Amino acid sequence: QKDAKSSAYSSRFQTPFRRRREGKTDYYQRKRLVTQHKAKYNTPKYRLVVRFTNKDIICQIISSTITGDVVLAAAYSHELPRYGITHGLTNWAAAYATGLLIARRTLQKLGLDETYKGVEEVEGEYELTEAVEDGPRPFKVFLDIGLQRTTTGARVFGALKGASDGGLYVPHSENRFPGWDFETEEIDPELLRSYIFGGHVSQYMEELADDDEERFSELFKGYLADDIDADSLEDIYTSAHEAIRADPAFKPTEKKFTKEQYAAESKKYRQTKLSKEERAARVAAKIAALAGQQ
Amino acid sequence: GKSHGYRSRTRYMFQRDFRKHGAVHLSTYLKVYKVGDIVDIKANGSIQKGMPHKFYQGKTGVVYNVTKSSVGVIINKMVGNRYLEKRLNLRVEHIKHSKCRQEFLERVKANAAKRAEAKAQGVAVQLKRQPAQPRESRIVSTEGNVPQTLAPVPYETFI
Amino acid sequence: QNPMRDLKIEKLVLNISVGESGDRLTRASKVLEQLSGQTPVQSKARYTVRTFGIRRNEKIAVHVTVRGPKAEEILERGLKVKEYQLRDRNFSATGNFGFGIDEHIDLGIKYDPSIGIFGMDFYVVMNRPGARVTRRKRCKGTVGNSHKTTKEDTVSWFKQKYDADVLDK
Amino acid sequence: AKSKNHTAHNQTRKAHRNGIKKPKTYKYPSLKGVDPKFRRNHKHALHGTAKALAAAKK
Amino acid sequence: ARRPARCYRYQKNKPYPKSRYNRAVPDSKIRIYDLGKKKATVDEFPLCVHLVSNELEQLSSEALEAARICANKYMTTVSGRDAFHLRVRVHPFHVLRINKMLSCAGADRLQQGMRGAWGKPHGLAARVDIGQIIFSVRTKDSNKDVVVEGLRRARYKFPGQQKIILSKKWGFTNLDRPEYLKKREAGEVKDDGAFVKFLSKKGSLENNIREFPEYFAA
RNA sequence: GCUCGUAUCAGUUUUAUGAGGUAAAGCGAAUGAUUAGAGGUUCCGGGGUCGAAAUGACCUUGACCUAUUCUCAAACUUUAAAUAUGUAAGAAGUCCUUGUUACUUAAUUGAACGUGGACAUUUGAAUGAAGAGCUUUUAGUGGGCCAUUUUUGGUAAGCAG
RNA sequence: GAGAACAGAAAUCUCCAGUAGAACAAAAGGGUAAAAGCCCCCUUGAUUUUGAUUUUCAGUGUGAAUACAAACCAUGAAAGU
RNA sequence: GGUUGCGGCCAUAUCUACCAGAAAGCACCGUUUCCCGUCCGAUCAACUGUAGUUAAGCUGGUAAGAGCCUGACCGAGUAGUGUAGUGGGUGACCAUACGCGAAACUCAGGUGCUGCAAUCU
RNA sequence: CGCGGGGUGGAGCAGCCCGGUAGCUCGUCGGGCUAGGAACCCGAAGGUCGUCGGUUCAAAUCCGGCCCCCGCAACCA
Repeated sequence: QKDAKSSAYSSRFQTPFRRRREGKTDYYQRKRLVTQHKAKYNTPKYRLVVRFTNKDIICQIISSTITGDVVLAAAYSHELPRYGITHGLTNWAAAYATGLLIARRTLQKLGLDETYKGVEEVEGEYELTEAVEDGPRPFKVFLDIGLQRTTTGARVFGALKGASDGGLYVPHSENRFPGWDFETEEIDPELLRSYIFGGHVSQYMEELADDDEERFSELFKGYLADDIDADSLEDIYTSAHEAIRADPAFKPTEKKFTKEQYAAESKKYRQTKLSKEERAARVAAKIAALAGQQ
Repeated sequence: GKSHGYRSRTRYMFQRDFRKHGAVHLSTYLKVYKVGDIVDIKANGSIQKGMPHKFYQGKTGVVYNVTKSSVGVIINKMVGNRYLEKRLNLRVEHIKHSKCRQEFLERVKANAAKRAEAKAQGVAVQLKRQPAQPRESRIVSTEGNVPQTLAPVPYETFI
Repeated sequence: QNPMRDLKIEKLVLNISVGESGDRLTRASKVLEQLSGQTPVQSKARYTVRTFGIRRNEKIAVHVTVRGPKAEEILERGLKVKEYQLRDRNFSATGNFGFGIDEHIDLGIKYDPSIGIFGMDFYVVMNRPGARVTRRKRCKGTVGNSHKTTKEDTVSWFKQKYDADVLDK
Repeated sequence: AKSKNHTAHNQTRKAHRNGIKKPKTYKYPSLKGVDPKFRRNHKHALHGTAKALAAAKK
Repeated sequence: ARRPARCYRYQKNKPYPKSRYNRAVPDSKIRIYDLGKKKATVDEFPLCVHLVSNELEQLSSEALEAARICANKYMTTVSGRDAFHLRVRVHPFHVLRINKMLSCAGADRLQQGMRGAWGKPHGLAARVDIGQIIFSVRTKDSNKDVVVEGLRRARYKFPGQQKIILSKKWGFTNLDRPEYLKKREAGEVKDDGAFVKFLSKKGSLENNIREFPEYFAA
């Protein structure tokens, strides 16, 4: 009885929004994220969109118009190898680094870089970008998590912490960070700092080397191949931090080709729609063959 | 007894639409309203806060006040033998811009452009609008169009 | 082709639907917990009927779900009491199957006079890799027809594995 | 002794005797009902622009 | 004892069906709307004769049942039960009301007059329009006179004016006689239980092949 | 009477732009009614062979699946008029480096109000305007009734609404 | 709909279909699907001050409601509410 | 042109059934020390991107496909309707005059378009 | 003619209100030692509920379509 979908059912069906059908955007949350105070007439509302694919992180600073969203700046985790992070390009430390990169990129673009210099010596403590006296207020963004699950110790809040320490004023509480304890409502600065600097992966490396060598050879094989040690990954994460705060300018790639060449090849492969004349030809051939019994 | 509540006899007026129920798309929130804008009022049945009364459904007014999630609209309501000023505090879900003035602004821009071209050359702009004039003389031919004579048809049952 | 669409057990659910609540359900939960190595969850009545002696929200039943090698072990130890003799009636149209057994002591649990004898209903939910598509949060989808489990492939898999046999009718 | 209950007969004619002339519009409509934060700033800004205009043409 | 039909002849009120708000109305006096060889194939009864209304009025269920009985009786008497198919094509859905009161000397002692005079259901009527068919009889062309005479007999039970029109269609179809003939010597028509199924130039070709094979295997 | 003097107008059209759920229509479109007719096992009814064994298997009345266009709805509806109805058709208008602000903005970003600057003899559809606008004060009235059209109760009424 | 001991029309469990045909204190009508339904976590904004506004309207009152202002709070990561 | 993140309009986008998908991307996928959440690492959380696969998702193509959208002198100037007569008809109702004017039906065509950013033989 | 009671074994009353559906009185034969009887209660049959759609809590009593006086109905003319 599964296939009882009458023409009346298909006629009275109201299809959801396209992004709701695709299961990509939550419009209930988007309305409250995007609806600006009307007496703040056209001043845009900025979202720090954070998305986590497999083996990649996407951080964007996005404003909204009627014709569609507009991107201010974008920072992908796959670009972090240029700054000095190649492994774990989706873990918590990489989320923090990508958030730091997007905040620095946005401040470089807006000219608010020297003022609101950010937190260069992070300690895993709770702190917001304090506005300077008689000076421009910090660039304010609101975290957009999409459908991801808000839970303590999540990499969305990792990217949040990275951007806030980079210099963006993004309002947040500290109870979603790693190090926050439920029984005692306090934040562990050292646990948060270790999660910032890759301690939660170095510790796993140590334990896995101690107990199960096969797992260490299987996963962390890139770490072994590059001869990266648990004591040195903290150094590489902080070196990436300083590199990002040095040159966040976003040099793009070369594409190795032209849009025209990509278009020509992909179009040549892709299946082409049948013309209406050949559609009628196929129908009439079916009449002539199947009905005629040859 | 009789019942005259706030939403009395609004059964179909505030009905959402056919296959247009559910959430409200975000352009209605991205639209901005300034004091002096002319706005049509059409209540959204889905949103029950800042709802206009059924009198103001389909009425066009002028913004006088902009707040966090609302606009204040001036409307001239006919009461007795005169018009009274009414000030509605409506939400942008029920508010929408009016094209009645926008056509006029397009025409005034075109009039200014023609005025400038006249100040340049003097070619009888004829800015003023005019009603449809009676049709002028034309010559219709029969070449390939010989008239077809028609006659009334006889009555037949058809049933 | 069949790169990774080979059948696997998504989960195995053991339920005992006691008539009432109280000590009987407590001991049914105890035996289910002992058999599944984990705490089970108790299910209350959806509505009230006087004939069955149930009220709304009255904790009618206890059920537990297991996954992996433990699910396989419990399934085979419950098939032993069936002597590996199931029926195409027991196999479902959506590719899952199940069978009910009584006298749970046959699974290898010693009798205790307080606990008594309890019957359960094994139900195995069969699937192949890719059900995360229909079970995840973001970008939900429905599995394709080729990837969909079926009665025929499930009975074939069940008579291939465990070298078992499905009854004619 | 029942009587007539209601009618709108003759009401429109009575209204139109000296009736439905449109409302008298004014330049500078009243600011009543406007956001008081905006009204505060408008008071301050009008004070400032009056001072500036006096300084420009004293 | 029921009220004379002159009191309910005309369509004075809005349609007042039995519904969630009436919920207690009498049963219609006419319950059977198909008579004769109602199972006959469309090819069997090519001729159709209509008794159609020429007035905007209300036809009682009582009158509908009486006229149906009369016409059916005449056709079965003269030409036989399996010689025709009669279809009553108006269903009495409008409910008539009555303000009932005692009718005796000193009746003003319980009447209350026109106060609270809303009526209660006491009948059913079919609301017919100008040119709306009341009766439709399909039969062979040999039975034309029998059928028109039976409809003429049925006309006496109805108020107002009615006309007997020989339809240009084939039986109870909406196809003219020669157009249906052409469509039938082609392969477009198909025999259903009693009506005719049509073949269209739309839909899935596999289903079109599965049905109507004579058109395609030509 | 007052302030003015042909407009700080109009029981009208036009043009542009809204709103509506009535008339109609529809029901092989939702809901609720509603008349007929194909095949399937009697687990998902009853009436019967191949009886001391099912679901090898078939006929009737009926129940559900289909594909069906018989008829409908003041308190049903996808669609949807006509007539009525809101707004606009300028000088209090259109456009410009923004001067002020304790509002707002990441931000001389906006918001509002402004100075200054470019624009009449065609100042931006039609028709009329028989002066326009504005007060003050007070009479009588506050039983109504009839006609066309829409319409409710009632068999109806020179009935009631 | 298919399936699983007792278990059947109705008990618990599992998949599929499912535009809401459910539910939302009550009448009815509107409205609502990653919610306005169900479940869980936290909570008291059902708070203070005095105005403006809509409906009935005489543009009186009463009742109800609407959008802010200035506070003080709740919730949430936050936008917000 | 492909893909993704964020979207605008919200079916030309939906639904059913079959096919194809290079690259990259997306994805499925592997693991359980930590943060975290469950009867159940199934979801959710974390880690690896390593062990593998385009099977599925996703994208596209196909279908005298259902639905949807657009158009028509298609139906139809029909139904209805404003205005008029000391028009017809016992009446029910109807015709005409000056205007406005459908819905169903039939046929035809179509089956997402597009913005910001990144990225790919 | 006023929503007022059911058309329940041959007759008059339960059961209608909580779900495997013959509950009291008449007759036919036994019960039972009787000496016949009179009487006693125990069993067999006797109601398939005036009757159409059911939405199946197996509905036809707790959905709906037609006759019967009653717990009684006036008001001043």
